[PDB]
Amino acid sequence: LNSTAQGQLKSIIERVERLEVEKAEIMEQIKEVYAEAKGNGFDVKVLKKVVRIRKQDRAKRQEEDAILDLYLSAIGEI
Amino acid sequence: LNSTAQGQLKSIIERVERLEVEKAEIMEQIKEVYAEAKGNGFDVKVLKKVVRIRKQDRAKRQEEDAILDLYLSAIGEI
Amino acid sequence: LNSTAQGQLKSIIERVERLEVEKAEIMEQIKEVYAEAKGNGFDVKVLKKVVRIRKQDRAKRQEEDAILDLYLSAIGEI
Amino acid sequence: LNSTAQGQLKSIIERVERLEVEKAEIMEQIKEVYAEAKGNGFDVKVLKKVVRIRKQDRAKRQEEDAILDLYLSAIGEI
Repeated sequence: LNSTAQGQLKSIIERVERLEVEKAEIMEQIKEVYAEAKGNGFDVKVLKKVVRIRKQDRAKRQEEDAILDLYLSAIGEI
Repeated sequence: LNSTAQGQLKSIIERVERLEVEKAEIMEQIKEVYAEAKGNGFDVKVLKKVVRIRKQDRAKRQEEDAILDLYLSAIGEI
Repeated sequence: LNSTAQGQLKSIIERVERLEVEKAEIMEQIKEVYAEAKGNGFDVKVLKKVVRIRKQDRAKRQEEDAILDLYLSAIGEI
Repeated sequence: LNSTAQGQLKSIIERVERLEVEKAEIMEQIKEVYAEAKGNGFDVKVLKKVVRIRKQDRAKRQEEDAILDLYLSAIGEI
């Protein structure tokens, strides 16, 4: 690779790596919020599912939940 | 849950969700850098592996690579 | 690696690879059952979740579901 | 769901679950082979990578490896 290409490549890697640091920082801050939640007596596993489903299409989730319950009852789950 | 707990919970979710937005922003910026890389004629799949292995312990990676080559040759790969 | 070790290594790889073939065969049969399910008018995505949760500890799942609902209501989801 | 549908559904779940048992059995046998490998002085992590790459397109893997090395040298890795 020529001098120009080498320069570009170095810049690309440097820039991604700087952004990966920022991403790591934000992940640590998210951890810290859950750590505070745990210390205030909340269930972190459940909190994480709250955040997770609050990103899903709520109609689709409730639709799928209804079909799930229908199937569970049809196979005779008690 | 009482009023206090409700307040805490809302704050927790709000704060995580704000951080998830920031994380999404940073992921988009990482995509954009690779998009620029692609437009300058680089191999994005390979770039991503450069970044990935540049986070690993390089002694361990080279050690494992050596043992790999040893095993491949022992089973007669050509 | 000496002759003995080479023999062992070849046997190891051969045996794992034969088992991976069997695993692939079983995965294909699982796909086929869901294909039959789809052709009989069932919702395969939901079927897959039925199988998935039918492997979980049902007390823990229902416990977590209860706490989830409690949190969702506390943050005022409607 | 009517009687017919209930019957079909039960059959579907039963059949998938029987296949998941077989899959579990095969996974355990794969573990056992690696356990034997470990007891004969082999590096299981490396063995697993041997099996993994022996499923990839070897031209594509070597092509990507070459481009990788080219990029690593261009950014001045030592």
